[PDB]
Amino acid sequence: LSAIDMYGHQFCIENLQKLILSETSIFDVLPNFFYHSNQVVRMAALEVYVRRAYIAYELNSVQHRQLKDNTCVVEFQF
Amino acid sequence: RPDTMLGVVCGALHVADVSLRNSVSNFLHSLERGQVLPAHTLLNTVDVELIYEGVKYVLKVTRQSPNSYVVIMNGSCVEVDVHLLLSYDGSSYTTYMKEEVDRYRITIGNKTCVFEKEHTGSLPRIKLHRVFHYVLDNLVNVMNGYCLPDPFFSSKVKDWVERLMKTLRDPSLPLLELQDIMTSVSGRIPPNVEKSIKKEMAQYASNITSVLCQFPSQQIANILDSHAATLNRKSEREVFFMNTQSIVQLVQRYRSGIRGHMKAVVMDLLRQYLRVETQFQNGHYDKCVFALREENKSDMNTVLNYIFSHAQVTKKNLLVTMLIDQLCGRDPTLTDELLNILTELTQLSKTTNAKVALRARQVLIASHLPSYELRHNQVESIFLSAIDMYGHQFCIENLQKLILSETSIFDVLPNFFYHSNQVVRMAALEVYVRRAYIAYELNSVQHRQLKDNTCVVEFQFMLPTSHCQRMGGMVSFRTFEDFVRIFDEVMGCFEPIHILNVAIKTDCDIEDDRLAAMFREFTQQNKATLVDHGIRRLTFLVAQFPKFFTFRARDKFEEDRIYRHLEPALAFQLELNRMRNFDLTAIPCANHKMHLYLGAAKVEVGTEVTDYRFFVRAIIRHSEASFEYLQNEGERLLLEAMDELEVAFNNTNVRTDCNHIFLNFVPTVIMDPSKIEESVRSMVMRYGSRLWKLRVLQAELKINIRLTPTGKAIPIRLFLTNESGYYLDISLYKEVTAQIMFQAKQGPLHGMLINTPYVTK
Repeated sequence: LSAIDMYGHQFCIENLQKLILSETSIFDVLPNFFYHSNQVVRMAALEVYVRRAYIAYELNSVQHRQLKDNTCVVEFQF
Repeated sequence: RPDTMLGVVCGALHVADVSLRNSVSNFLHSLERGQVLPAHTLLNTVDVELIYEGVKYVLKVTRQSPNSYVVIMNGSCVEVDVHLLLSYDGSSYTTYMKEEVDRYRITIGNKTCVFEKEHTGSLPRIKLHRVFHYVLDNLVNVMNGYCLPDPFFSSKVKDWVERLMKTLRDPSLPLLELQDIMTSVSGRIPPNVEKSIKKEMAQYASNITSVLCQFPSQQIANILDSHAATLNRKSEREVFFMNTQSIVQLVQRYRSGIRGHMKAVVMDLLRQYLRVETQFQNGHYDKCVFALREENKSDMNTVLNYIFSHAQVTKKNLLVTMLIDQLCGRDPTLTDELLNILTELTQLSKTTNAKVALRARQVLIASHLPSYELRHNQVESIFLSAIDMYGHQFCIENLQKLILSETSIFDVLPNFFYHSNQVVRMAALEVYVRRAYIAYELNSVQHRQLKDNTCVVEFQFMLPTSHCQRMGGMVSFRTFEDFVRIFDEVMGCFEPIHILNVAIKTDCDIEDDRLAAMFREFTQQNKATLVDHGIRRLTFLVAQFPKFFTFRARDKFEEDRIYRHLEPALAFQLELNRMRNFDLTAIPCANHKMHLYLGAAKVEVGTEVTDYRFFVRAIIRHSEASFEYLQNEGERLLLEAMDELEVAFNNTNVRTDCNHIFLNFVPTVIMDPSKIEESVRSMVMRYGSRLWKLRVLQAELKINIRLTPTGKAIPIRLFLTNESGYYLDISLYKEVTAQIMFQAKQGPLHGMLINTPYVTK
């Protein structure tokens, strides 16, 4: 929460590298917030989960959509 | 041979220096002869006007500090110092002066230059240890009351004071002064005491920036104390004497900290000012000068610096307020010795010494309760904490504590409806809505949410007879530019029946003219707003009381002047229709609470206006204590207001006679009516001649008060009545129901309703 911009950028790629080269497993609490009330923590947490899923394959594009109001969407492309 | 501008310099300050000292010697004539000369004759300012080659040189010269003389070109300031020794830009020079009846003849060594006496420019002719000592001493010579060369002071001291206070908090001071002093008395030295001092200055230096760093005062003193203990019998101790003193007064300042100084130096300096100008005031200038004269009849020079000082009291006096003010920047738990001086300070009894007293009280209360940006941090807590932060978002009971807040909260709350958490965003923002249009009835409000960068609120209400239904829009924004590029969605998602107020940031600045003029010219450049089915109203709200920018025109003139800095739904309650038989011009003014209008009696085409009254209309909500506080704030407002009304005279003059004061007290005190009547008596009585110069004859207040036995707030429109003469009538009524009704004694013009337009002669 400290790291995240919480502007539209939400550019924590270096912190994302701490997430992806974490000795510590972060599937524990991360789920507790990727459904928090906070559009930013939603977006960030959810796509990092994607990335942590498909670390094996090559991801060439991922865009979040945000529809009607109550749905948070991430896009995969690989 | 010489350089012209040097010529002007050495001219101006040679004639000056001679004249200034002579003026002193003229005083010494008068003082041996027991003559009470007017202060002015001591002649700081020396006005030399010297035309070389057609261009006149226009000058004044004011001695600024015992070393320092200031040459003033058309209100410029260049500072040199003397003893004949001259100090200039480059170096030290030698000048000789021949003066004539009407020519000014300067010889600079073997060289002569001659000027006849028969524009706009300034000269650029221009570490913490000396910046400190130097600047402090210069200001205390300034501020013992010498006088002042130009306007720049009210700025100059402000910068100066921050360098002092700031370099005085900086705990590298004792280091910089104990380095520099113990280096400059490095010899004559006993190494026990030298290895002690040099070690411990060095690890004050190493241990500075520690959380727990205090000066080792007791330690240095004790070492000195023990080997003074064994040098005591000796009586070969005058080297030791001048090191044990040079060390003991430096260490003596530093036991109680940087606020060892903030107490000591400023408190003393305060009593310096205090004592001087308190002995100064006991009756009137002449008689007081004879009592001053006679307490020290033989000499008058210390007194003359005193007399010289109270000529420019307000300079001293304002800056005294500055000093206390930033002291109160760090007061909140001060001390007995100080509060003692403060109760001494309240007794001060003269028109000139009128700020310090109000300062004494304002300090003593704001001491009891913070009301500035630090408590803006406290409100950060109250507001954000008070929010519920869910789809509930219910804080209606808290909204009534906002609406029954002793503290006025239209000030800081606007600063928060653009924070960064969308639910609390929503909550805080709608509470702002509710607090804007609480006057009319709101029957529907939907939060909107657009694209990503705009938060929109909707209003839904109707007209209670102001002049059927309408909606509204609020938007929270970061810069005006974005506002004009995010233009297209605000009217994108919008008889115009919409109210539109837009919140912007960027904290408007010096260019008020081009500022709002630009804003208005946003409307006239793009009437595109008009093309989108028209907008009833456009208020731009710029945050910091946020400065409002009222643009009323569905089909009207671009920009509204009576209500600038104000929102007209809540503003209407200043019953401003009670002067429709008048022509009033909104003048922008400090104390912006206080909107003062100059009134010309509105008449029909058949006739030309007969009345020309100054109106000053305020609004009151500045946060037993409250009632007295109310009075004190009123007094402060009165002095600023009379500054403003002075500007009003200068700007436009019509020589008003029966000036009006309109006061809307929005707090809710608990008090009795007749001690209120004595208190206001004491106020109005306390101020005498000043009232008669402006010849203010009419004052109106209202004030909601309550009584905690009922805990029930009633309004009491008190109207004040005073005519020619200092004879004063207080009119108290009651407000009775449906159009409210003044009902009492017997008072002339007893019983009428409230929206009574003002009688025109």
